[PDB]
Amino acid sequence: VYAWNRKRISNCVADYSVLYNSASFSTFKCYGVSPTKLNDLCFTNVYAD
Amino acid sequence: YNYRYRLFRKSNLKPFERDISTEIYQAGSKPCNGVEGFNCYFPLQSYGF
Repeated sequence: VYAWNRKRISNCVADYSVLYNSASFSTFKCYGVSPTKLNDLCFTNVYAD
Repeated sequence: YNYRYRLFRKSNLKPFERDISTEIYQAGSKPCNGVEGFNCYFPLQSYGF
């Protein structure tokens, strides 16, 4: 987690509304808005790892 | 660290409106009834001054 690579997720629909409601991990936190607000947004890609 | 501000509200406040309410805010995921949990949190903070 200190040294890994990351890559874009893109051209497919961001399920952030279900990702806000779902307890799919022990914790989550965000730099921008809450995930329910992210469910209304878009980007060229989200860089992820 | 005493300087307070608000992160969450059910609607934005009106011109020169004000609100003393503390509460635990609930993001529609559970009626958490005044105690914190997943998708429900205390809406005031104070700055990292």
